[PDB]
Amino acid sequence: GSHMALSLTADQMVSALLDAEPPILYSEYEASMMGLLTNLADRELVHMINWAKRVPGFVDLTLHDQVHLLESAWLEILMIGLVWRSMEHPGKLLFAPNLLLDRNQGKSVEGMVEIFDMLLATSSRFRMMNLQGEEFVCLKSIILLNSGVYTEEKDHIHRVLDKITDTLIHLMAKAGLTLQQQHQRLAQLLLILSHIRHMSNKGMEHLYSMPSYDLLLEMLDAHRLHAP
Amino acid sequence: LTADQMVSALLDAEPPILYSEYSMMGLLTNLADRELVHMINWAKRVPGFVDLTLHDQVHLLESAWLEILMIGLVWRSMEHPGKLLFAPNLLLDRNQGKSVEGMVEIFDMLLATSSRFRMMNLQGEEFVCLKSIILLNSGVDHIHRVLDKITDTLIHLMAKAGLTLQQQHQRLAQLLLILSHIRHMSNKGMEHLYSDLLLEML
Ligand SMILES: C[C@@H]1Cc2c([nH]c3ccccc23)[C@@](C)(c2c(F)cc(/C=C/C(=O)O)cc2F)N1CC(C)(C)F
Ligand SMILES: C[C@@H]1Cc2c([nH]c3ccccc23)[C@@](C)(c2c(F)cc(/C=C/C(=O)O)cc2F)N1CC(C)(C)F
Repeated sequence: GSHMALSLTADQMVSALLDAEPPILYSEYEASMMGLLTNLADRELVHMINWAKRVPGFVDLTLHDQVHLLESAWLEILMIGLVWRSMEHPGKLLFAPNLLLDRNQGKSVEGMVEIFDMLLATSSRFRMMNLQGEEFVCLKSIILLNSGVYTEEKDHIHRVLDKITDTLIHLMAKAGLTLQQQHQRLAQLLLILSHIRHMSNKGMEHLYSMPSYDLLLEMLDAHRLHAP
Repeated sequence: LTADQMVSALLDAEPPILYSEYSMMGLLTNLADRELVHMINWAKRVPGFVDLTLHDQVHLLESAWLEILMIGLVWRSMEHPGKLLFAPNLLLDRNQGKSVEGMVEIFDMLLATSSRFRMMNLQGEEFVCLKSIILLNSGVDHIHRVLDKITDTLIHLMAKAGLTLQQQHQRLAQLLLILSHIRHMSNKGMEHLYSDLLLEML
């Protein structure tokens, strides 16, 4: 059977997202650091396509719409994944369990330190808020559906986004927060998403100064040929 | 402040709608320059903004100024589909943006934001809460406390407007997600722009 996105209960949504989670990858072991970080990003992207196809409502969109969303969100998704992993490592970014880099290691590449500092600050914010795994998967799905939303069909994305918000609220209510604390926590998290967008924009600026629609269209389509 | 006193203080702080002078880039830069002076006056009236040090006030305004100009523009343009109401005497269509290189992509994103606010039926009381959120958030414990207060104010407005508990969180989320889009637009604008006034006014 197949659950349509808008029929999922909060528990079914959490179960589907937890099941969709990509694995934690290892680094293949200043030019060497950039090479290792690009290779890791390339490998995470293959898993990100598999994950996006399992995000409720994503497959309901046309292939062209799926590509637009992934093209706009891929760096924000890699970054939220990085900051989540790095939570328990103050002052460091856990790119991989065998690639834990300090702030000073980022200074070896020009313009990279400002991005590393913003990522560290986001990781510190999630740590202080005690972000839960179930909340993290909801936020990452929201980035996917929201980042390219304003760039019937549009109503469907917004209704799926409402379902994910209901899921975040349900998690917070079960965790013991009052209705007021639920709204404050949801707002805090969504405001952090605007900083994640900021980081991706600064990241993309750096990339273009030295992962296209075409590459993503081919990878999203090639997924149909993978074994079940 | 109660939620109603917060809304009253924000509505009272609202800057005026300015007119364009009597070429498109020149008129738009001059209008932005004039709106900035009013934006500083508005910022000083946002509860909690004067509680911050002068250096913190400057940091927040420096990080948020383009997002604030853009949200203001998008709010004004709501009742004008396919157009950006820069001023009552300067209503520009999408095609008029194509006269300047790289400007069309920004105009399209602003038009899409205006269309989203129109479809959500964004209220004036909600708009002033969002604009205060951008100011305190873009360059971000006291600030976090004020941010928590603005969320409570948005919820209070929605509850008084007759939304259910469920509709309140869904609407709060939809309004705050648009702030990620406003951030994106401001970053794209800063990119285009790069390719003392604040201290004196404060
Ligand atoms: C710190 C970020 C985020 C990040 C990166 N690598 C990750 C791996 C796993 C998880 C997160 C990341 C890295 C280091 C990065 C990246 F995400 C993508 C590429 C792609 C290259 C290409 O297409 O030719 C290159 C990179 F260096 N960025 C840097 C930028 C400037 C993008 F913000
Ligand atoms: C569409 C935007 C937003 C905008 C603008 N003017 C507004 C007036 C009133 C309300 C909104 C706006 C304008 C046209 C704009 C601006 F906001 C600032 C300057 C500053 C120049 C300087 O300091 O030398 C120049 C501008 F053209 N931008 C273009 C961007 C920056 C995104 F590229």
